Amino acid sequence: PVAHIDQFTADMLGSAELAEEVNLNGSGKLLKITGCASPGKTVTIVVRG
Amino acid sequence: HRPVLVLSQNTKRESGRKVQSGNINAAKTIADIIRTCLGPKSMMKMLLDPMGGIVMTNDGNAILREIQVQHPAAKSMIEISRTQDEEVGDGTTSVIILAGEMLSVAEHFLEQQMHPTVVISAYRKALDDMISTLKKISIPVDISDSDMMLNIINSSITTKAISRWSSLACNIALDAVKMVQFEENGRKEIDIKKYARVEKIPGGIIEDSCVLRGVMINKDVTHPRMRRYIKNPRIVLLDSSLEYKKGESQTDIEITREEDFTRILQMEEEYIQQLCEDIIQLKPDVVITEKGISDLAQHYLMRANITAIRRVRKTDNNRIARACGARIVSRPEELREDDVGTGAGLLEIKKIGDEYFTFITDCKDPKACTILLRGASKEILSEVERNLQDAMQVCRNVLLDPQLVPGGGASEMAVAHALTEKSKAMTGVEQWPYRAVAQALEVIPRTLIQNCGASTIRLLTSLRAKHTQENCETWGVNGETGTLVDMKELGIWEPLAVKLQTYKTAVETAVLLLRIDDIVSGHKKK
Amino acid sequence: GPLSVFGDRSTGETIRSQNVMAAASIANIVKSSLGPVGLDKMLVDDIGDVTITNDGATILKLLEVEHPAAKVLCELADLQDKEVGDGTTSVVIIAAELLKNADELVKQKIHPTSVISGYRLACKEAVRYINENLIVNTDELGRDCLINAAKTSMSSKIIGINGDFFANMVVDAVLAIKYTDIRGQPRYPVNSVNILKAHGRSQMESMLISGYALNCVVGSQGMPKRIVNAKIACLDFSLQKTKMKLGVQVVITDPEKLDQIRQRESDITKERIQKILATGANVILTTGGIDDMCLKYFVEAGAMAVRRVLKRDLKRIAKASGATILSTLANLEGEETFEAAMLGQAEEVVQERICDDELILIKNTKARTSASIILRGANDFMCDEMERSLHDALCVVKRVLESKSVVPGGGAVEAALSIYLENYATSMGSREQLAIAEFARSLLVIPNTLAVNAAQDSTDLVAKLRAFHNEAQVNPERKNLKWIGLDLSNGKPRDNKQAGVFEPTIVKVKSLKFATEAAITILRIDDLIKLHPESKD
Amino acid sequence: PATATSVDLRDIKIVKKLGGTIDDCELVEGLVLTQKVSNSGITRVEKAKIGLIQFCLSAPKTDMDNQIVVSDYAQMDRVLREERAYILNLVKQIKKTG
Ligand SMILES: Nc1ncnc2c1ncn2[C@@H]1O[C@H](COP(=O)(O)OP(=O)(O)O)[C@@H](O)[C@H]1O
Ligand SMILES: Nc1ncnc2c1ncn2[C@@H]1O[C@H](COP(=O)(O)OP(=O)(O)O)[C@@H](O)[C@H]1O
Ligand SMILES: [Mg+2]
Repeated sequence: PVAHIDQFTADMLGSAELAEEVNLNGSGKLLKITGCASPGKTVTIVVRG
Repeated sequence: HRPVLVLSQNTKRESGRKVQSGNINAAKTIADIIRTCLGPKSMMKMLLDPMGGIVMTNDGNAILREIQVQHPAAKSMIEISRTQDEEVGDGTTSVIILAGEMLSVAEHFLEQQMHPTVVISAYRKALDDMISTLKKISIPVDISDSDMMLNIINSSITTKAISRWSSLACNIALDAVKMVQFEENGRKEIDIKKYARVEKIPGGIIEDSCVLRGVMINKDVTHPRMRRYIKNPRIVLLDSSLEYKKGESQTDIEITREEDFTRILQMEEEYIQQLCEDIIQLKPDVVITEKGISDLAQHYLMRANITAIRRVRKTDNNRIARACGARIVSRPEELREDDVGTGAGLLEIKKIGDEYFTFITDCKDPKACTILLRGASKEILSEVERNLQDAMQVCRNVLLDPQLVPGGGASEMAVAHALTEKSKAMTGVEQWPYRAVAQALEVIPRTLIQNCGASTIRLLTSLRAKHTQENCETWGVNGETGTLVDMKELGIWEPLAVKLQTYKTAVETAVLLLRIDDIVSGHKKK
Repeated sequence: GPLSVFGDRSTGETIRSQNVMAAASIANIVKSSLGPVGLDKMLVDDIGDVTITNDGATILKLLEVEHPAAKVLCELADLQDKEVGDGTTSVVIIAAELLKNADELVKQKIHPTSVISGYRLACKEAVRYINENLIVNTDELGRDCLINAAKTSMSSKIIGINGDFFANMVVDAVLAIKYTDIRGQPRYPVNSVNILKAHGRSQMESMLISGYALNCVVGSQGMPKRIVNAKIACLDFSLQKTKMKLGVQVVITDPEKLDQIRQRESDITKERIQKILATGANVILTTGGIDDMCLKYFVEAGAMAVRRVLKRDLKRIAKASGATILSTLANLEGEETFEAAMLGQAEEVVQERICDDELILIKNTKARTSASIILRGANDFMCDEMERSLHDALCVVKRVLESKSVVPGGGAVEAALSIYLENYATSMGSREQLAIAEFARSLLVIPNTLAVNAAQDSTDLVAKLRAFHNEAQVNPERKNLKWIGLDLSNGKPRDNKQAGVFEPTIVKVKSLKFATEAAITILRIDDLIKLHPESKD
Repeated sequence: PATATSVDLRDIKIVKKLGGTIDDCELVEGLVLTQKVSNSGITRVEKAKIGLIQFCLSAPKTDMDNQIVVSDYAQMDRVLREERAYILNLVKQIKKTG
C-alpha cells in the first residue's frame, strides 16, 4: 500500500501475467488477474447461477 | 388478520373474444364522435377543458386531444390523429373513420374462426397495392404557378371554418410558406412552426387580417425619448445583457481606503459605457436584446438616437434574425458589419387596443413572416389559427412532393375497384379479407353524403358504376350540392402526401389492434 | 407445543401444489404469445400507460407478482435477454411444465431427489444430442442462413411480413459492425446500433442509416444544418463560463483590477473555442453544456455545435469516425494543443425532418462504416413494440455469426428430443427412468402450444410430427427426417431445411439448461415459512 | 500443510454473479474485482505490474483549510496551469515506475 507519491517505487509494485476485464454475457463484467510471482495464501471462488 | 395467499394482487385478466371484439367497439366509438366533421357540410363541436377555456372546432385532431378515455385501445386511436397532425396538415379525421371501418370489416372475419394473422397478412398485401394505385392516378403540379397552388389550398380549407373567406385565407397561407422557404446549404427546408408565427389580436374584422412582410412583437420602447418611427433602421440583435450583474465566481472586495468604494461604483458605470461604445461603432438604429437593459445603458442610446427594445423572447429573436438578415451576437465588443440587419423596411410602434406592438415590416427579402390575425374574440381566432396551420402544411407537402390525388371520394373509389379486380387472381383463404379492404375504403364517400343529407343507396350505385370503365375514373362526391360531379371541373384536389399517410396509418392501426388478445391492468411502475 | 413463530407455516404437499399453480399462473399468460400465430397483449399501468408487447421479457418485468415461486420464473425471463437475447417465452413454458410433470411424480411417493438426478441425466443428454445432430454451419448456406434466422424471430411480432424488408435491415446492420478483437475474435456488438423511434410513415419506410443517427438538436438557429465533408470533434467538457472551484476565490484589494478578472472568465473560455475550431473542425459534440455566449463563435465561423449528448452516443461516434474522446488539455505540459491530427471524419452531417423533431445523421463516418436503424410506426405504441422486436432480431444474427451453428425451429428440436430421451431411459433406467420420461413430455409442450394458438388439430398434428422423428431414429436408412417441424399456415408437418425456419443452437441449449436449473430450486419447497410484514411493528 | 493446525476462511473470497449455471464456476487463484474500469478503452494488459495507490490524484488540498487568493489579471492563469503541472508530475512519477 503506497500512501505518499515519494515512496512509490518499483519494489512496491506487483506482477501479473494477464490483468484483463472479462466481458461477461450476464450481469455486467469483472476483473480477473491470472498468474502472479510468489502467490500468497489466498484464492477466489466465482459462483454462478 | 391472516392475509389470503394470492398471486398478482389487484389486477385484471381478460382474454378470448371479449378483447378481440372489444377493441373493435372502442374503435367504432371514436369513429362515431368525429363522423360529422369530415365533409364541407360539417359542423363545429364545442368542447370544455379543465383549464377553464372553451374549444369550439371541427378539426378531427383538436377534438380528440380534449377527450380523456379510459380504454387502452381507445388511447391508441387518439395517438393516430396526433401522428397525422404532425406529418401532414389536413390528414387526421379521414384516418380515424377509415381505421374504424377497416376494423369494422375485420370483426366479421373474427367470427368466422379466422386467425387475426391471416387478416393482417391480407391487410399488408392490400396496403402495398393502395400505394401503387395512387401513384398511377396522380398528376404532376407546376409549383411555379400561383393560381394552381391557390386551388390546392382552397380544397383543404373548404372543410374548415375559413371557407367563407376563401379569397383571403388562400393568399395568406401561400405567401407564408413561400417566404419561409429557406435554403442556406444544399438542403431545402420549410419551417412553418419556428418562423411562421401566427399572432392573434382580439378586435377588428377578419377581412383586415393579412400576412406581414416581417415579424412583430408585443413590446413597447424602453424610453419615451427614443423614436417610434424609423424608415430604414440598422437592427442589431443582442443576446447578453447591457447591465452589470454578479459574475460566476466568488468575487469579494476588501475596501480599506476611502477612495475604493467610490471607484467601484464608477467602474460599474464605465463598464456599461464600454459596451455601449462598442455597439455604436457600426452606427445602428434599433438595438434588440433578450435580457435586461439598465438605465445607464438607456442614457447612451438616448443621445445616440437609438431605439431599444428590452425583453424580446428567444423564439422571437431567431425569427427576426431571418426576416432582417441579422446575426444574434452575445458579445458587444465582438460585433461585426455582417451582424447588422440591414434591409429592414418601415419600423413603427403602433398601438392596437391600449397595447403597443413593435412592427418590423416591409422587408426586402425576409426568410420569416408573421401572420397578423384579427377577429371578434379569442374563441374564433384560435379556430383560424388552427385552420391556417392545416392550410400552411398542405402547401408544404406540394413543395416537397408535387403530386395531386383527386379527392372528394374519387380517390377512395378508384382504388376500391383496383383492389376488386386484383382480388380475382388470389384463389386462397386471404381473398375474402382482401375484398373487405375495398369495401372499407367506401366509407369516405359514404360520409360526404350523410353530412349533406343525400341518399346513400341511389348515389353509391351510380358512383360504383362510374369506376367500372377505365376512361374517366376521377368521379367523386360533390359535398356542396349532393350530386356526382367530376373532380376535373370542381377543382377538389388533395396532395399525395396526405393520401399516402391516410392509408398507411389506417391499415397499421388495424394491424396493431387485431394482434391484441389479452389485457392486464392493475400493476404499478417506478 | 407448536412453533412460536409469529408468521405462517405451511408444510407437506400444500406448498408442493402451490408452486406448480404459481408457475402455471405465469405460463398460461404467455402461452398465447408463442410462435408465428402468437398474439400481443396489453400492459396498462395504474396511471394509464399502455404497453403493447408480446415478448416474454417485457411482460413479466412490468407485471408485479407476490409468490416466491413466481419470482423465480420472472427472473428466468430476465436472464434469457442477457445470455441469449430471445427465448423469453419458450423458457418460461418449459420450466413451468417441468414442475407440472414433476408434481405428478412426487404425488406417486417418488422422492424429489430422484427427479432432480433424473432431470440432469436428461438435460445433459439433450445438449449432447443437439450438438451431434446439427444440420449445417454458415458456410454452405451463406447469406441465406442469416435472412432465414432473422425471419424466424420476427414471426412472433409486429414486423412479421412475408417479404425480406426487415430481414435485410438486420443482417446488413450486424454485418457492418464487425469489430475484430485480439486472439482472433470477430465480435459483433449489437448495442452500438442506435435504434430510434419516430411516429411517421408506414413500416416500409424504416430508414437504414449507414453511419450514426444522433437523437439531439443543433440548438441555436444560426448554424448550418448540413455540413459536407465534416470533421467531427468529439469532446466531453462543458463549454460554459469559467467558474473557479471551491478552494479558489477572488479577493481583490484594488478596484482597478476588477474588470480584468471579469473579462478573464470569458477570455479563457473563448481561448479554447478558437483553437479547437481553427484546425478544421465543423461538427462539435459535447456531453456537458454549451451556454449562449459560446454559441456565437460557431454561427460566425459556420460550424455545427451539438450540446448535451449522451455519453454512450459519443463513444459510438468517436469509435466509428476515428475521433478521440478528449476531456481536457494534455500532451506534456502544453498550453492548448488539442492534438488536431486526431479529429474525426464524416461524409455528410445533415439534420433531416423526422416529423416535427430534429435528428442529426452522420453518413458512413469514413473510418468504420457503422449503421443505425430509424424505425417508423403509426403511433408510440407500435414504435415501442418495433424497438423490442428489432432488438430480439439483432441478437439472433449475433449468435449465428459468432457460433456458426443453427437448429431447425418450429418444434423440430423438441420432437427429436421427445423420442430420444424415452429410449435413453429404457437402457440405464432403474429408479430414475420416470423422471427422464417426464422430461420428454415436458419438452412436447412447445409444439403443443403452436397447435392451440393456430386453432389447428392438437393431438393429431403433433402425433404426426413425432411419427417422422421416430422413423429417423429407429430406421437408419438416411431418411433425413430430423428437420420436420410445423406449418401453421397449412396445418401439416413441413421440412424446415427447405422452408427456411432456422434458430440458433444456444437458443435451445441455454433454454434447456436454464429451465432445468430453475425447476430444481422450485422442487425443494416442501416446507415453507412466511413471516408477517414488519412495517407497523 | 504439515506446518500449522489453523486455517482462516476469510482468505477465500466468494464472488456472487448472476448468469449461467453452476458448471460455470471457476477457481481463479488471482484477484477478482467487481469494480468497473475507467477508462475502459483498453481492458487488457499482458505482463502487467499492479500498484495499489492510496493517494488522491486531484487538486492539491490539505487537512487544514486552504484558500487561493486571486487579486491579479495573470493570477488566474497561474491557478489552472499550475494545477495541470502538479498532476502531470504525479502521472509521470507513476509512468516512470513501470
Ligand atoms: N368541395 C368538396 N367536395 C367533395 N369533397 C370534399 C370537398 N371539400 C372537402 N372534401 C372532402 O372532405 C374531406 C376532409 O378531410 P379532413 O377531415 O380535412 O382530413 P384531415 O383530418 O386529414 O385534415 C377530404 O378528404 C375531402 O375529400
Ligand atoms: N415459420 C415458423 N414455423 C414454425 N414455427 C415457428 C416459425 N417461426 C417461429 N416459430 C416458433 O415460434 C417460437 C417463438 O418463440 P419466442 O417467443 O420468440 O421465444 P423467446 O421468447 O425466447 O424469444 C419459436 O420457438 C419457434 O419454434
Ligand atoms: Mg422470437
